[PDB]
Amino acid sequence: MNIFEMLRIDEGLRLKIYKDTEGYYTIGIGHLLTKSPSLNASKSELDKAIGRNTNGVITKDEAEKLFNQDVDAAVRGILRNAKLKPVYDSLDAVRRAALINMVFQMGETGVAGFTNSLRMLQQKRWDEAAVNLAKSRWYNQTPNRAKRVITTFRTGTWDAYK
Ligand SMILES: [Cl-]
Ligand SMILES: [Cl-]
Repeated sequence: MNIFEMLRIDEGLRLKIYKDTEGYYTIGIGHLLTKSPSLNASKSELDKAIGRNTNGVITKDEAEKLFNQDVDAAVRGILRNAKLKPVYDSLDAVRRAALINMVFQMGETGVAGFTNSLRMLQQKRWDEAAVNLAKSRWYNQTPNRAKRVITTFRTGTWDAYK
């Protein structure tokens, strides 16, 4: 198991524009297009992201290409962020993947705000961090995915994904 496989399970794959859990226009493997309520605006963002007149449909390779860019972006975002970098650096390989998952979902800013949880993780207080992580909108809105990520941090294994 690795970050790509992990996120592919969490986000799924859709080749046609769809609305995510929040009602936002998305495509491929969790690639957010726009938060705007306009389908056309999303089709325009899509064409701009792909480099062609897509007409709201993309191929598998194209979806995969957006995914590679998005994962790379998340990692680089973490490394550039003063609040995240130190945590990331303190973690083992598996938990690093859990941190990347959250950033991919909520954006670096979003995650940077789980101040207390971040400190617990850095301290290696696994059980406490899992408890703190659960008291959040994130957990309440996407409980199954959140549970998978939290188990990952708590155990340091890929058990929730097997
Ligand atoms: Cl893009
Ligand atoms: Cl869920």
